[PDB]
Amino acid sequence: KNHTNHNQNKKAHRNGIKRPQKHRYDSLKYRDAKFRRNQKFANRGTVEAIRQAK
Amino acid sequence: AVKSSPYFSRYQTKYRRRREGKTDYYARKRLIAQAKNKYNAPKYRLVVRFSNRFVTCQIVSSRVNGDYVLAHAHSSELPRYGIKWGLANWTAAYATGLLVARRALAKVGLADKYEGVTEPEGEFELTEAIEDGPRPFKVFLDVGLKRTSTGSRVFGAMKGASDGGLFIPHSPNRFPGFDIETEELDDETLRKYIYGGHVAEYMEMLIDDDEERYQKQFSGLIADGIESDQLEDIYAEAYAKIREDPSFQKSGKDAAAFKAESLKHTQRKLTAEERKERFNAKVIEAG
Amino acid sequence: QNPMKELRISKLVLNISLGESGDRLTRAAKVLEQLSGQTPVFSKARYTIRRFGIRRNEKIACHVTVRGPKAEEILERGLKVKEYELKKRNFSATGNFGFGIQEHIDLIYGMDFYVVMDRPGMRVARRKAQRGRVGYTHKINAEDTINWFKQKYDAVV
Amino acid sequence: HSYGIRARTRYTFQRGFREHGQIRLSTYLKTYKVGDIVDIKVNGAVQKGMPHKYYHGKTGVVYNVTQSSVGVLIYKVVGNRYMEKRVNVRIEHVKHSKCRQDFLDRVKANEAKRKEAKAQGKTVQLRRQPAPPAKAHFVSTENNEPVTLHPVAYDTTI
Amino acid sequence: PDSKIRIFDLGRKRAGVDEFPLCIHLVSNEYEQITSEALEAARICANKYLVKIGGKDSFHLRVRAHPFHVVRPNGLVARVNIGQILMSVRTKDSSRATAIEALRRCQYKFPGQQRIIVSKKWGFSQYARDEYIEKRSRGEIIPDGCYAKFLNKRGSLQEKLDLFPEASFN
RNA sequence: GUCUACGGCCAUACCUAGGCGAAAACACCAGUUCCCGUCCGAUCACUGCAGUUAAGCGUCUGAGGGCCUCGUUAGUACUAUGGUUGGAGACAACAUGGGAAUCCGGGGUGCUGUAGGC
RNA sequence: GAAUCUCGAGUAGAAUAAAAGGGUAAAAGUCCCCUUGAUUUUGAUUUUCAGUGUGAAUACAAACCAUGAAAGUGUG
RNA sequence: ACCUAUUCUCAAACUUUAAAUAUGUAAGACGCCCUUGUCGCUUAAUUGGACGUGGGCCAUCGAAUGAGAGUU
RNA sequence: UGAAAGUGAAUGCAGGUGGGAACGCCCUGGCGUGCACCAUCGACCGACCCGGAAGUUUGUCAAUGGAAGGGUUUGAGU
Repeated sequence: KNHTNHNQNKKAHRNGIKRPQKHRYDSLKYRDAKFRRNQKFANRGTVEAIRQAK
Repeated sequence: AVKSSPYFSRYQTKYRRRREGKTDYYARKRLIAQAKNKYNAPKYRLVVRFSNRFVTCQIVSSRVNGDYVLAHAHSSELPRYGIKWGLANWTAAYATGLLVARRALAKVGLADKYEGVTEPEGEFELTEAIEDGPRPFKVFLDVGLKRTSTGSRVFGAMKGASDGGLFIPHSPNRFPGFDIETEELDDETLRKYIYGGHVAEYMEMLIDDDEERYQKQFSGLIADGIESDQLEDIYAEAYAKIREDPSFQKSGKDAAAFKAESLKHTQRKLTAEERKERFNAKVIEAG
Repeated sequence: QNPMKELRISKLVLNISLGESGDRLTRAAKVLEQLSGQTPVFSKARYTIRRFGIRRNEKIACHVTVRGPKAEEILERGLKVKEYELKKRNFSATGNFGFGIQEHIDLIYGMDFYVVMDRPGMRVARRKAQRGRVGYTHKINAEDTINWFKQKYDAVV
Repeated sequence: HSYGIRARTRYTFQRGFREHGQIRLSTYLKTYKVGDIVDIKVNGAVQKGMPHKYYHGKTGVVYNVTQSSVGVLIYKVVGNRYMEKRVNVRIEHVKHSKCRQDFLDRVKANEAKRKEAKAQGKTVQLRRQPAPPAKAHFVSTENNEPVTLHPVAYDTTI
Repeated sequence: PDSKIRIFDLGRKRAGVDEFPLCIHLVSNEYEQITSEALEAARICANKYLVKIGGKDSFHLRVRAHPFHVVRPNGLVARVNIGQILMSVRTKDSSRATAIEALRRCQYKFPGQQRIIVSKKWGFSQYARDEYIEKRSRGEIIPDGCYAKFLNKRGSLQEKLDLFPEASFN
């Protein structure tokens, strides 16, 4: 037999169709470049202003 | 047959305003589509429309439920500022565009910062921004189905609005007096159109050549005793009046009173009991 | 009758179809030029016919459209040639009519007149913005054209 | 087989009957933020930015916003795991999920009930409950006398 | 391939709707197939018997199974459901026995099982005998060749008036 | 309430015939020097208000065509599950569930947002 | 109906390089005008997929331009 | 040759319509409400957008049922 | 780190953020505190693409040299 999809769904579910782990922070890299640039500057000022307030 | 019942069944109608021939949705899509990364920033549009007797200039933003008008000025409001005649020409379009620009800037809060040109000399200029201040209120022209030829009144309304302080991106490629070959704008000719000159030489030629046609075309001006020379000063004074007091004055007509008056003229939809009563009455009389 | 319903000659089209190109087409062209005082239009062949040796987009016929008093006076001379006599078949169901004249010396080449009729208000159909359909009560019939023909020119159909 | 991008898309990318023509403009007048849950419905008229036929009818969360498109993150079963698929889809092929809006409306209502319960000093059960079995009730026979029925004899209608 | 059966209506196919009230159907009792050659052989048998007994003017016969299904090209067959009508004969009330026996003999030309059913509807129309009588009585039925036009509440009024003058429009 | 500009949903809005429309508006309309474009200012561009509501436009009417909704079709066709059910089979019945479409009949014939004019 | 253009209707019944399918009516079709986004440089995605490669494609970012009155569109 | 109202019977690459079964997503504390900070992005604009601070709500904490779950 | 010539790793408590072992304090939580590990935003080093301030002498006008600074590229880095 050249092709069949008989036992494949069983093999999938034995270890389950597992989901990727959920993370609070996803890469701001791999996003829009203009947004990434400004968010770097916005983040940099935010952490400094938190530090100054502290 | 030509128009069969299957034809009416499979017929798909264009949109209402496309059927009415009032909206070019191909141009509207590009005029109102805002970049999604700019989110809820509206995209203001200067709609310029011309009737047989008046000019309507509006500033409109687009929303999901419908369009919203920020400012407006109708050429019927020019008699308040002195312009009583020729309320639909190139200069009337300029005056309405100037009035719209002043009203929008007053409502926005930028009138005292972006005055535009007080004495328009016909030079092509864009409202430059303030280095340490807010950017000029940006509005984009909407010509509708009017063809965009050189010297068109739609570009006249833009030039007035641009001179009023609004930032309308444009080029002098369509202003009157602009030569296509040399790519140069004739400031004197544009100033002539701004102050209503072209009509003035038209009265001058008609007086010289055909007095009868002069009487027919300019019956209002002749009966009101205004010559070709007064046009420039009248429009200059009108521009000054517009700038000093651009506010819109609401009419005092009683909407409720005229609604009651027009309800009598508006015929009613008849009842279903009347439907059956006329029906069997027609059956009886027909046998 | 409402004065807005009066029939006026919208346009009058002069057409000369020779079926061949070259000097004959060009000399036929300036005959329209001298007749109408306007630059004629060269019509390109719609289809390729090997029987007639015709290639597509080749110049075969020349036509012009005249409006206003010049169209009216050219109609006057054409009707005088035809002695104000036209057949019943000559009027379109839409209300238009036309006739061909064998020889142009009396105003050699034969050529066709065609008179397009309208009523003031047909701009609604011929404009761009808010274009609409002319109402049925405003449309022109063949009988109406024949009448307007008869009372205007005292002509017999 | 042929394995093109739009293979076997005759019925799914086809425009609906009497729905052809020009795309409505409320599509462009909509705003999308990252985190928005949106449905994908490929509009066949707009060929640019069309996601693959797998994503038609798939719902995901917005992760990126550009001038003319939206980045949607969808979990696609590949063998034995869900893999994160980030399709750049034009806004014409996108619509807001009414389920999310229904959830947000329910959240606003729940907060409102909680505030009024706290103000009144009462406790309000905010969990939805499945449809319970019907309550005991009386059925009146007045002017509704039962009609005794019998199965009808077999007959040949045609 | 060309179907063997070509004629599908025999007898007085121009007979009026009121003239032949009785309708008798040969109905398939099984989910099966019928070949075109089988259909024409039964058609010939039905026409031959009916013209021999009652003559050509005593019946209208309509074979309703059309050989449209191709079998794999060599020929055509008629795919038939359960309860689908195969043959129909409309006659007077007197020719009931003749039509029943004619369909009984034509059963032997068809594979599988068939039932002969005397339809309670008037002729080939969809209306039962009682409602056809009553609608014809109050005037909404007008004969039109081999069929009849029925007045419907839709449409204009004057056109329905001058086509149906006896109709009582309440 | 009517009208104009810009719209949203995109026929309840479309197509056809007939009857109305007071104000304002709109439209038709006069003209070709100017900007501009044509074989032809008819289209487009520009200047204007001498007339017309004839058309466009609004609205009313037709047991109009279409369209939209409700019921009928009909718990029908179809269908998930079940049986050491029936039948040689084709197929059918039953059990626990889901559940249409055409014909047909009734009703309906645009609603609404912003800025204004009357 | 005039010795090829004329006006009526005309939901696409035509065209869209090439197979077939989808899309297209003030266009995506037909004519005209100006052009070379059929460009340079990254990364990110989609599809076949092992989420390797190749091929084809999508959304952008940094320049440089075309075009348009403008919105905008254009990386064949 | 047609045209009009009808009529019998069909389609695997015809179709307005349109299931059952399958299929996607959501069903909150990485929540909600208020205040307020950074940015070279965005806006006519502290105007937004993204990320935050400081507070308040705070396990019936937002359907049922059942399981400890996950990654190298 | 780059093919090489060559250059060669702290703005900060060797940074922020999220979750987190163990501990402490308070009345089950809360509050601190955060090892290890991941998600992520940066900083630094080398290539790559710009940018050429000193400085060196030899051609000073130059030759050579590479600083600051910018890319949102890359490395089996700190």
